[PDB]
Amino acid sequence: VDFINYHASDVLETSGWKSMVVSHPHLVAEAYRSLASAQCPFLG
Amino acid sequence: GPVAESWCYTQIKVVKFSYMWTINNFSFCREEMGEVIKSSTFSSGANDKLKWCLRVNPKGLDEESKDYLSLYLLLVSCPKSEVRAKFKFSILNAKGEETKAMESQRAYRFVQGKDWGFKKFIRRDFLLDEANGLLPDDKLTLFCEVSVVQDSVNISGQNTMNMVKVPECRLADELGGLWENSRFTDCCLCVAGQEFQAHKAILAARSPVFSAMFEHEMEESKKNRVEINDVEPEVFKEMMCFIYTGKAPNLDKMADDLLAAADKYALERLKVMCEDALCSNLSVENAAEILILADLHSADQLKTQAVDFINYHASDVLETSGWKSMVVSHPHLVAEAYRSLASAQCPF
Amino acid sequence: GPVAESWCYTQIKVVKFSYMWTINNFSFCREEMGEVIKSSTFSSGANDKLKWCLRVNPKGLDEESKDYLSLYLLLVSCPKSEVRAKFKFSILNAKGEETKAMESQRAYRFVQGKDWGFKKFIRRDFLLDEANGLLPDDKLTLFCEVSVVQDSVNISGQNTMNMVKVPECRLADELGGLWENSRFTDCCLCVAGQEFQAHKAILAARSPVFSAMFEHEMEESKKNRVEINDVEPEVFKEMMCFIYTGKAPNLDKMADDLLAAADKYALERLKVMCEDALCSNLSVENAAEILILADLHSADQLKTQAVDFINYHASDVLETSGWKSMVVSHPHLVAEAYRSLASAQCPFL
Repeated sequence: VDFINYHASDVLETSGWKSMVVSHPHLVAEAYRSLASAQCPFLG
Repeated sequence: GPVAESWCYTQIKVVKFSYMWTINNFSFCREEMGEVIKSSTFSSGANDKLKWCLRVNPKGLDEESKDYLSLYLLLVSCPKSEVRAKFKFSILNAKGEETKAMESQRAYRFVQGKDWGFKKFIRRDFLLDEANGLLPDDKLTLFCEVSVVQDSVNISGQNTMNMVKVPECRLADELGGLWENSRFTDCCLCVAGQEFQAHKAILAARSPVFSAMFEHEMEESKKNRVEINDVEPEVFKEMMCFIYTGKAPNLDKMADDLLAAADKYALERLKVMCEDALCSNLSVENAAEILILADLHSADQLKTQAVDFINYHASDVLETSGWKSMVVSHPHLVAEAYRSLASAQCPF
Repeated sequence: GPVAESWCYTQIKVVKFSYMWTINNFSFCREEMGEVIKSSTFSSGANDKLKWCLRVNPKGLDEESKDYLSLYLLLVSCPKSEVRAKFKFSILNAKGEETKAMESQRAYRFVQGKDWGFKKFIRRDFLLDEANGLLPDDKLTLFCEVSVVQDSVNISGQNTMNMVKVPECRLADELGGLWENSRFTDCCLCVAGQEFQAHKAILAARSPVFSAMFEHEMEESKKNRVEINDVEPEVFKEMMCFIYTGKAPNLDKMADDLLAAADKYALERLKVMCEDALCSNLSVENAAEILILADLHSADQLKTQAVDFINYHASDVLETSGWKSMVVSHPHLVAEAYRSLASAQCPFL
């Protein structure tokens, strides 16, 4: 999840990311949780 | 105050640019005397043609400003020949207020590649000491506000030529009367058993979905009666009180389902003005139920504004239980939120 | 915290290196001034090419560092031509904590094989004094912090700012389109044989005449073939378009008899607007027939303006043949024309 967070620009372009989006919702939910709750505030 | 027969309002237009600027790790200024670091080119939405930029000397520009942080405002590109402006500089502190702000009294002449500002803007040692708290986390934030003047226009308002005057438009008032007095309607609907009375042509005048249903399969056999059994009459009356009058008085009290009916009946202007109410009622504890409606009923600007709110307040939206319900109900919204957050946090 | 239109965020990214280096049994350094001990090159996860190394002099470089153990940081490999950094040095005491920190505040510019450091890093007697604890188990463990900066980038995040705009109230032109479309027409207007078409309730809303003769029980007889005999159809089209649309595009070419039609059908806004149109048409000769039309169609606001006009320009009005026709045909209007001239605006004699 940390690697996906640090390569968030490049993971989304892969077809495996699309597959785990259409298959596994809560993995994307925890990815968002570690992207937002483990960061922020980032100015505006 | 006497009323004169002739008047003339002279208006010189003024626009405003409001600006944030934020730099990290100011201790790593990386250079001595002589260095400049610029800022990105910025402009407002209107007219989106006047391009400005900033520049700062971390040590100073001259020997009289060795202990002075130097600040300037610069004009990079403009389509017009010459633009003047009055500007104001400020520094945000750690607490979020303004300190050591100063402005310039003269509307200075700007042209392509000309700078103006205060070389002696603030004392470098005054910024360096931590007692005033003007260096939060080794970061500097600047508040820049500039107002741009524009050419003069004269409306030349002539009065008392004609005592007569026309009463603008009462047609909305009579069309409102067509609903209350009901003025011999043609087709009577049926909303959950309740009977509402409506005319036939003026519904199809504005509703694309009613125009198709009224003429096909309905007018030939069942022209008087048709049943709507999906929207409650307490908001359906308010919805039908827009097609006639051109407006909706009671919007905010039941805007939660007025937008639900709006995309159901494809009323474009009603959809936008109810999107306005549901955009104005944005908060952290209902962003999930705003986004679920903006996705189920094909909202676009509301969906964009809601996800932009959630990305900025994502610290406590995740604390809400409605967010947890949205996660298990609609994964695609979570994926869209992740995509928008990745687009926002592209450099990291 | 006020709200601004445009954010801009110019960050500089710092990468930190972490490194400790221990030498066992350092007391047998075996050489006077002149000998150096370079450790192995090291790098962190920053492109895996920034290779740094540490050079130490146990005795020193020269005579000024005779009582000093020198310490120097050296760069051996870098992809970019020029890399600057700020660095930090320290030693460990007997218990392991940091001791004897000195700093170089400048971000010195490093090149392939260029050195910087503290020649007088630490007193040799101070280090070799065992009471200070700076040589635990005759071991010399160091610590180093390399802070490298690289080029800044800009984000410039314009926040969002607009309110979702509502469209204009198109209730005028959207029902004006219904005039030309004639969808679900209820009645066909007849004038001079030519056939217009309209509805019933929308016409009864605007005019008192239609809101009498649509409810005095002639729905099944008169709505189907309603007959109008007075108004000419080119006038009738525009006054009907004023009933639906609420606007009159070409009033100025036909402003005369539209006032008569407006008074015929009690369309008050049309009557006032036709008075407005004929107000700015008062030439020096035609005011007589304007006043006649105003009297026959109860246009009082235009009547007062026409009387003021004939009072002010009456030195030339009475020469024209229109005034003579007025005198012959209408005896009673000259009463009001003389009345406003008599009890206003020239009794100073």
